[PDB]
Amino acid sequence: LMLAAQNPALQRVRPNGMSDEPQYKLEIDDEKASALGVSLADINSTVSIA
Amino acid sequence: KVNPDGSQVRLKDVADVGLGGQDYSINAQFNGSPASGIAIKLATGANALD
Repeated sequence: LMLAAQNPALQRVRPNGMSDEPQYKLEIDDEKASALGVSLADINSTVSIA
Repeated sequence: KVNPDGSQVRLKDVADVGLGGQDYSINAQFNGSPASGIAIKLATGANALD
């Protein structure tokens, strides 16, 4: 795109489809989780249905 | 598994990990050198030359 503008032959070169958004990445701690005694199975399955 | 004495065991301590064949069975080479190949079977009704 930032080269199609620098071009005479083409005009209105847009991208179809939306662009990147901010995403909230979770990051559960496989260690502390088992420390407390919570299984990963339950932690995922719970963040799922919730 | 995390042994009670404030410690943990990871898959590294039980196995070896790495990228390898999905099926180590069938293999091939060509004129001696290590090689691979995809043999293509023609679709019933199609034209070989084409």
